[PDB]
Amino acid sequence: KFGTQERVNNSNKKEWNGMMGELLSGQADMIVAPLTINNERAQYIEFS
Amino acid sequence: KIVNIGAVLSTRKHEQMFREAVNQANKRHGSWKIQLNATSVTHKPNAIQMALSVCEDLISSQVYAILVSHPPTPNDHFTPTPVSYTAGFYRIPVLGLTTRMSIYSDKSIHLSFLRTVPPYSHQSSVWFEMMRVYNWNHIILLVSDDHEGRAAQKRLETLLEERESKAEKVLQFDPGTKNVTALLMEARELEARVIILSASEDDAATVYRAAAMLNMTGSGYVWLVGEREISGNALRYAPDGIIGLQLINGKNESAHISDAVGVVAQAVHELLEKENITDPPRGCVGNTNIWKTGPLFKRVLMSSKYADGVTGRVEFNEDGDRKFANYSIMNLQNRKLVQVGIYNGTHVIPNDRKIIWPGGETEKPRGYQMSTRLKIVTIHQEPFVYVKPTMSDGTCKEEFTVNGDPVKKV
Amino acid sequence: PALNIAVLLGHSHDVTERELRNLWGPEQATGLPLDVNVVALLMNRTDPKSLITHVCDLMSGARIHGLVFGDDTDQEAVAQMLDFISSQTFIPILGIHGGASMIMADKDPTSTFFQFGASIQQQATVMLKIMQDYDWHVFSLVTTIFPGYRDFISFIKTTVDNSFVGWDMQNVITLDTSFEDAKTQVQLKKIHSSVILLYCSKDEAVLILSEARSLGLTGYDFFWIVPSLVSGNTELIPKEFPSGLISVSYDDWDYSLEARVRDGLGILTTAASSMLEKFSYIPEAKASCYGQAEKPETPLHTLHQFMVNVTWDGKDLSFTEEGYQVHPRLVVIVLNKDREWEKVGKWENQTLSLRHAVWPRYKSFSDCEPDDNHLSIVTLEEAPFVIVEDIDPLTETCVRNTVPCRKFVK
Amino acid sequence: GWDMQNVITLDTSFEDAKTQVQLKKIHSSVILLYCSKDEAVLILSEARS
Amino acid sequence: SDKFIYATVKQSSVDIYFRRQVELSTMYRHMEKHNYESAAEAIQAVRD
Repeated sequence: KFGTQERVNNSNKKEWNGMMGELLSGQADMIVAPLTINNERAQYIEFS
Repeated sequence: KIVNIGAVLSTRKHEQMFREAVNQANKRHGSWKIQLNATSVTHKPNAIQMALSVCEDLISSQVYAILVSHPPTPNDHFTPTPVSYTAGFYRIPVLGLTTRMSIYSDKSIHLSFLRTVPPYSHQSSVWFEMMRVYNWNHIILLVSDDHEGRAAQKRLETLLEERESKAEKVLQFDPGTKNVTALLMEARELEARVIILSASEDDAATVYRAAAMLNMTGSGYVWLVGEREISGNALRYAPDGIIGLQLINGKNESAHISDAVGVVAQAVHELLEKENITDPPRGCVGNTNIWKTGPLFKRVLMSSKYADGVTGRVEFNEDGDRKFANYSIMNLQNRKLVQVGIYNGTHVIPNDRKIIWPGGETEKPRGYQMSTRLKIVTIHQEPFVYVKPTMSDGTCKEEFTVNGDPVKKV
Repeated sequence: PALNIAVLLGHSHDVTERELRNLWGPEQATGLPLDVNVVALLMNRTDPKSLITHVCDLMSGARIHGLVFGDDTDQEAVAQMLDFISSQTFIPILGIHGGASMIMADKDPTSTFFQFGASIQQQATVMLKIMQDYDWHVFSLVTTIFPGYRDFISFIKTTVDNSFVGWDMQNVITLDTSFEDAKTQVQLKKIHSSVILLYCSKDEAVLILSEARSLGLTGYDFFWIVPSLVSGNTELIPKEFPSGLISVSYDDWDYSLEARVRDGLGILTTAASSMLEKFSYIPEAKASCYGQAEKPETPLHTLHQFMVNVTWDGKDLSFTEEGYQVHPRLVVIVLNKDREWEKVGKWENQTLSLRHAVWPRYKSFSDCEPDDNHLSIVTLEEAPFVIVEDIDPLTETCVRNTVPCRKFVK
Repeated sequence: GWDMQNVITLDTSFEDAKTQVQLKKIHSSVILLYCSKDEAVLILSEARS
Repeated sequence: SDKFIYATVKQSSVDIYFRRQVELSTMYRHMEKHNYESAAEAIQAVRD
């Protein structure tokens, strides 16, 4: 998955999956891939 | 006319000097009619015994405010709670003398508790000031899972939100955990080198030993801690170069008793200046209604400024603490705590002493060390990121384009 | 093994001790490995000394392993007193009614005390569910320094950030002090026409509502949703409360005290039965309040961690770690045109059921303008012009560019 | 365009009731105040309040 | 329509764009039940 805000089953918490989940959780430091720029992604991470 | 004041104290000698302080406060500015009294009771080993004692001895004596202090025994597991909750039933204000727990700061639970000693959770303010002085922008919080650590973390986050900044990681560890190496290993992979610890003496010692095992006390690291982390067993294993804090009169029950008696006497006179004051109840048994002038008595206590104080200018904030305390910055040089500055009510001032940072270096270390190794994440997109299985040896074949240049692979 | 459970109520309640004993007589093998012999007792009034004496006199006599204490008055200091009777006696205490039923923010970690109430988080959740049902997304959240403000603001902001709904939180006014004085009026002027989530005590909210009416903040287009903190005693209603003031509170109409005591006894019996199924046997109760036992007061097995999974015949009565009911009995009440709190909706198994599908406009005051801008519009669904669709599964409300519309379906 | 929002006529009792509620209906906009100097001083003190 | 089935990659930027767009929700509902796990799988499905 590229990354999309999804509501996890427990506590109905917003969470990022795929690349955004990997990057925002500290597992990854940079995303060099066809990552489209849009509001939902730009609100949390910052694109070059 | 006579205003009774109760004192939960530790020793007979301290109660005698409490009576002396009450007499001294009675001599000065007596409002021409009011002559204060003084009743005192020693702390009891069991909480129920103390609850019954304060009901029978203090509450039955028409006490307006109750002075409570820690017992001489080193155990400090919320001893003044039964006092604040027997005198809190009738909104009778309680005066804490050596109680630095932050749980009492919440007024939804402690309705009528006011202390002269600010709690540990205010130490975070000092750290922010240090973060303003030495220009440290990246920090790591190491807090306990109890109420004190959560309160300190919340206060520090509230302070940091004004600067539009946040701590990189706030690691919460349960009190009394013997193994904490996992959290410190997690913290080592981060970039920030400003490690801030907020834990009890035993937990501070455990964190210190785990950091020593992980070579985290060497050069390039800076530690900011509180009073509990540089006193007792935590001082035995404290790394050299740590920046602790100490209260100037935190363990001085004498000055606290004197200033608390002065403040409560001034507040009693101010209250009796006003109108429609009700008299205090007799005994826990037989009276269930609250004291009508309890709220206003606590409010007048919270609005009284003791000008000439033995512990300094005595004030009160909306949370019920002193709000103005002198924190002495103690650095551990050569296994000895030496003062390298002092934090007044609102600012920190250094002195001629030189701060020896951990590792022995004199120069101020940078806040963080940048990481030149980056964790790169990619996905299998055919035109952009081809992904192929490697050979048995571990490296896949060299390939050449139509031009003949090698295809760079990772 | 026989389970001794104590029940304590006030004299304001007409339920006698014999009725309480007979309540635990359904005779359908409620306890498979145990039998409960309920012991009952009453007190004239609630006060520290008498409460302690009653509790551990029951402990000494009937060897009780639980408590279903129920208070009659609105004294919020009883809940704490019960909490730390539980702390220093290790008896699982249940706050059933009155002051003991008001939710306390932080309890002692070693105290097995649980309350029949809803925390501010649950009330905020119910309020947001109300708004989602009525699409009152715009709201201005007014607070004060009345304790617990920070927790309410933090939870509401966290939910809004995690919320899929717009939630344009316009402002947070904190009336620090001087409600009827300067610099608070200017704060109130920044309020725009929107839902107001007032959070304060009842009398202080009376003051703020008088000010708001002086500023014209009450009307057909002004909506006020408030927690149970301000609604308080339903019997007495201030004249400043506008009609249509939506509030959420624990139900005292349908949830009779007999059902409260039955539910408490069922919870304790189910927890003890789970203990017997899991652990060996019922631990013996503490000797008494007194004696200063030379032992580090640690029972091998307790009821603390087995109350997280407690199920009764028809409803789930589990408790959270902090000590709140996972499924509290909350009701949404409104102040109708007759100036009486009329119950509207209920909160059952994490779902809010509202009596009024569309909110009936309530005349805020006698001098309020007549309802004209509100119109009822008939609209029957025809394929290309008007289309009727179901509710959005993702947002549980009307999708963008779509408006709510109600169909009367048999 | 000239969206004339409102015309407040402070009949009397500038520093008293029922004129404050009139003033609350003012929205952020140009104000064409029309009165004597001292009375305008009173209205401006109220407006700043 | 049932006979004409079209889709995209589940949990990706285009999925977010179709979800958030004001008017194309009617076909976003159709696409939600046919979304593919990866772009390669969708391309292969189109190929056959």
